[PDB]
Amino acid sequence: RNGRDSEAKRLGVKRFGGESVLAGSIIVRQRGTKFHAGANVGCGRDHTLFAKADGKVKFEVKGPKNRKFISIEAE
Amino acid sequence: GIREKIKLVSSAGTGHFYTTTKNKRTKPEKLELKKFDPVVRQHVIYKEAK
Amino acid sequence: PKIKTVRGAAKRFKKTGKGGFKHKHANLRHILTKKATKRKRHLRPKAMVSKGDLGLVIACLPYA
Amino acid sequence: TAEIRLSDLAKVEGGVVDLNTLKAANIIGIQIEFAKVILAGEVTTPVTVRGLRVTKGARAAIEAAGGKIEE
RNA sequence: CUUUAAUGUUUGAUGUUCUAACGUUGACCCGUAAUCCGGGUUGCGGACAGUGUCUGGUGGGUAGUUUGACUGGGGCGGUCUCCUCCUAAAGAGUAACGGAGGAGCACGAAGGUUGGCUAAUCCUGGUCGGACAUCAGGAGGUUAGUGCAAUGGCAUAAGCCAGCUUGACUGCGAGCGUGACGGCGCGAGCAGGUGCGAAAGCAGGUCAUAGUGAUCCGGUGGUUCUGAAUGGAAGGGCCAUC
RNA sequence: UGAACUCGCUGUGAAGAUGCAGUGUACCCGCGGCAAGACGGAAAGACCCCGUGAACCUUUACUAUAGCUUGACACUGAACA
RNA sequence: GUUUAUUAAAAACACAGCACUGUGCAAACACGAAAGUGGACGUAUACGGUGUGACGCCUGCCCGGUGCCGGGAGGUUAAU
RNA sequence: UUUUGUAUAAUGGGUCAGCGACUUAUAUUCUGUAGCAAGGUUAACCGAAUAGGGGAGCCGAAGGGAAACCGAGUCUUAACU
Repeated sequence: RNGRDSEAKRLGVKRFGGESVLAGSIIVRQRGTKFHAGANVGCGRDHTLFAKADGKVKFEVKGPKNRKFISIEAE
Repeated sequence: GIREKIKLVSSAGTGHFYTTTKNKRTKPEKLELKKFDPVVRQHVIYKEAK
Repeated sequence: PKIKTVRGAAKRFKKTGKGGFKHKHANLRHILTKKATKRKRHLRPKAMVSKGDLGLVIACLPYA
Repeated sequence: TAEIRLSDLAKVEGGVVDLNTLKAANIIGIQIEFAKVILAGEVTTPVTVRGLRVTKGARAAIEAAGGKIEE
């Protein structure tokens, strides 16, 4: 009665830290919020993280809950 | 699919219409939502129609 | 005898300046209430034929 | 319908262009009934077109050359 | 007009009679030493029967064909598309008739915005009331909840309540993810016109991931785009949609 | 009937060796017999499966049709109720 | 008695008998696009089809279904 | 030869000689080469004729749009940073 499965949705991180990206590029594909959008990063209705400006993507930790954020530095 | 589909016709003279779905028995009342009309470029009341 | 062009293809692709072919997206015929307006808007404009299928297309209609 | 290049526009008959004799000039074809003039460049001798359509480029070209447009 | 009755009219179903069509594998005569056939005379049937065209029913009597794949041989059983986790070896992807579960919806609000609030489970007290209803205080700190299975997320709450509303809006969309392709997903920003808020701002449906079906052939509405001599229309085309 | 200067055994090997490895045995060549082997000869397996193969047969499989049957019109008319 | 000439001669087939059913004769039925033949130079004590299978004792119950026969109120229903 | 894999006990061949399997026509695309060049080339046919005539026609230099139509722009849109 088993044997059913769903086709893989290829989630994960598409651009890693220190990598220059163009505006509108997708940085992370996620179901919930693994990472929270920081400066120059927007969160889509799908929780996808996209860059609102050209720069290098950076990871860090903020907030009382030690959550992980993604930001873009214009450099 | 017990919920069926309808058509909303703009009250204005233009024939532009929207489409949506609703449950007749639960809410048999008509729908008078105000929506944008591209032909006249104004927000007008759309009356539900067959 | 001269090659016979596939009539079905001739009604679905046109030659362009650089030898490419344009077509219409195959999702805007019926069952449109459930489709989002964004998806319908994107399918409206014509699209260029992909390279993978370009070889098949040119074979079907070698006269256009 | 066909489009007539500005280059060959002066190759029909002296400096007069008309719907007739284009088929004789053999630049459009016997069956072609309508006709339009397109900007092709390299036009020197002034020409006159009767019954043709000369949108903007060839119109400026012939006018600078010394041609005229009439219906 | 409701309700009646003469004459004339269109008549059609039905019944009776007649014969001149037609039938006669009835009789007699002739062609003709001929059980064929034809002609004549007569008898019996008779506008039937029978035949042609059209049409409904019946019709394996006959004919042309179909009757899937996976598969630890085949058959039987089960499965076939989509979603969650595991297998999957810390990017992505990754098979088995491998181990567990779901979906073919729902909602004009459960959507948008503004404002406000913050659970489960226990302890003490208290009419019915008792393990478990509601009330007050405390412990606890998300073990709750999130329209629906699972995973991930969510206190700025994505959870709960209320006000006002229709942005579940139209034309686009740089730039990306994803697939062999068809295709699918994300999207700041621009124009027009709206909603909420004092305002900055938010809103192109729903916490996200299933709720879906290509093309062809057709239906409905709009648009002089076309409309085969011309003026129209039919029919196509485009847009919306079934 | 591929060609042969055509032994036994144990093992290896596309998994049952006259032909490979190791080892043992055996002068060369006939004739009469036996039939264990040469997966011996004969027959592009009838079994099983595959082919979007074929052919026949079956039926309340599909679509047709001969035949049978219904009506309309025609050949087909005339008088009465 | 008959049968798989060439691996099966049998319990199979046929059989006299029995029953059902069709047929009024231009018979049913069969072979034929049709004419015309067979049935039959016969006509119900005859002919065709079907099942059973000498003879003896028998052959029970069921008409829903599928066929067949008869009826007809109402419904549905082509061409025209 | 066929196979993941053959001395295989998988298939084929007794031997020799002869014959025996990627061709042809007409179109289209690409490459090489030759001619001409914003031009290139003729088909049928005519022709004391592989010459020479014949330029009907085809391909190309301009595309965009379903189309009207527009035009180095065009379509999309009321209109495009």
